[PDB]
Amino acid sequence: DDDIAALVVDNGSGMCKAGFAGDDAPRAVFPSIVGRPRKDSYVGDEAQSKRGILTLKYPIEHGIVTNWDDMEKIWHHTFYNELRVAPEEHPVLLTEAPLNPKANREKMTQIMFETFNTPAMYVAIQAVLSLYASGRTTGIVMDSGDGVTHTVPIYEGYALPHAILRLDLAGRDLTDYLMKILTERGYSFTTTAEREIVRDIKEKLCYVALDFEQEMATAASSSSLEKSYELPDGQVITIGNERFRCPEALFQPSFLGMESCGIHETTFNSIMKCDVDIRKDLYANTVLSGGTTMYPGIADRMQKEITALAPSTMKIKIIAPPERKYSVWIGGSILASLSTFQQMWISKQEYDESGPSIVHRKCF
Amino acid sequence: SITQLFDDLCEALLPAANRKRAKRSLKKVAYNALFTNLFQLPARNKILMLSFDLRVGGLGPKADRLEELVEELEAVGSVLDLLVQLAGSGPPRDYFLNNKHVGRNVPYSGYDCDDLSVFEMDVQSLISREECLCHSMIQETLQVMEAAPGTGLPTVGL
Amino acid sequence: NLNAVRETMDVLLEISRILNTGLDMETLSICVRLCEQGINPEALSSVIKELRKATEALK
Amino acid sequence: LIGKSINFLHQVCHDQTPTTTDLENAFQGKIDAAYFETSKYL
Repeated sequence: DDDIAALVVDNGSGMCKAGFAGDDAPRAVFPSIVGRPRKDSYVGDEAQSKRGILTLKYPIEHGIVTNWDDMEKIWHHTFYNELRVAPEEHPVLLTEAPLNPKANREKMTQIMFETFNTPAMYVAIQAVLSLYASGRTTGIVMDSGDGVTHTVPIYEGYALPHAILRLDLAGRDLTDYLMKILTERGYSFTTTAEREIVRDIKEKLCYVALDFEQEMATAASSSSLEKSYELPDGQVITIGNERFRCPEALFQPSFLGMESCGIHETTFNSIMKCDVDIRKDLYANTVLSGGTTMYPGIADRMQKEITALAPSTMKIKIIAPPERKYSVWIGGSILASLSTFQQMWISKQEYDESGPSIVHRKCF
Repeated sequence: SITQLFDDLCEALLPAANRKRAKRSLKKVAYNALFTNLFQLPARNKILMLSFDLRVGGLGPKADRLEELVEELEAVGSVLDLLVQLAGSGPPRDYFLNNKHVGRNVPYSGYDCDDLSVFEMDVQSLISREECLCHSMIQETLQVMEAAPGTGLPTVGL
Repeated sequence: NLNAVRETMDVLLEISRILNTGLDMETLSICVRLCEQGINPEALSSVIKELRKATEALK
Repeated sequence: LIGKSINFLHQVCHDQTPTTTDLENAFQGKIDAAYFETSKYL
């Protein structure tokens, strides 16, 4: 910062990203794993190698904290090992999921201020910080991470909680449907590495569809959507028909088997339950988000569904960057670096006079 | 990549000085000023309001040329709204100015000499430009004949 | 489209040269390439005049 | 002790990886924290 330097930590679902404020890249990124004896409570390479006497556990599951001790372990091991700095000279920005209950947030600020002892702190929604990187202060964000997903409306520094739509579909459901469609075709799954290599195959080689009707119509007449993969393990699998239908599960939800809503009806229901006066002002610039951009092509779908959603009395002014995956990170990094943003930061004095619970009030 | 077109925009405005830590801080000022404004056919009409301001100080057919090109641009509207924001960036001949000595059609118009008085200022602007060029040449050398050492010299810092 | 938008950018240069716009030739090429994706130009008028103040503050 | 680790790592351990009055006595603030980082990383 300028007075007392800020620090930014984004604990994602597939990885932990930590770093200093005013840094474009994160200073350290390691995978999301927390050890336990079946060496102990490690984040990084040793825990992944020693999964024969280590228990694989993830700290954040859906946007909710499955084990609180797990979250404290990854937070403690992130601040002490992949940063190595004294907390007394560095306040930290913490992250959370949109529409998180107040008791969870009170416990989170309480546990960071007492069992870890920060000077000052902040707890942030991820999607609003992602919007702050695209320069605007208003917009509807369609956020689909690797396990965390919401369509969040926000307009002028405030989000309507009634219209923040929590979404089942995520990278969790992505790999679930990956393994399901592969065993449905006929493919053996027996361990963690087969799940990892199938996720890598969807990340690198897989076409991200635009309709189900159109690409299947071109593939039924002549399959020109086949992409060859010749593996060195000794396996020859190649099917172009499966790979365009595999990310189709967001278009119509019954492709996965999921009860929950589809993506177009979700963004429709969110803009309908957000204010009428803010609607066109929201559409004056719509924003892209989501870690699901690892194959680019979902961006075209995001612009396409937002063209069809909002009424076109204007050419769509949607901001579509390839900063979409790390948008949360760079948002936290750019906001926390500034000195005026220390007025939105919560101090120790405020924690003592009004309790921790004011974190639900001051930030949302 | 929109997120890079703001990073390229701060590169043109950044001249020689670093220039790799300044580039990161100017990438912030680009976004940090985008939401200051949000907190606190009428497209071609914005040109005609400047076309009026052309014609009052003379230069009529030049303003008639400006309106032929907005006629083909509306036969792109998001570009002009940035162009009208500044009308000056300046300092802090033709035979078809007046056709009276050549041409084909000429009804005899006598004299006015008001045409000649805006033809004498066509001359006097040249005498004021090629003199101020030489005034920034004698300034550059009287600022070196006169000074004390330490004004802007890097070798006195050694 | 890039053949047409390259000529629409050269014709957009002339009307800013006789109107004496503060924008130079290269920033016009950046801003048209940014505007064709779809961005509100009314927000662009606030970023440029303050970003140009902050670069002179370094100097 | 901390200068015989970095030079050792760069030549004998074959890794070029990151492992990390006078002027009102600046030394003591940096040297201790740098030891507590570099030595445990080694």
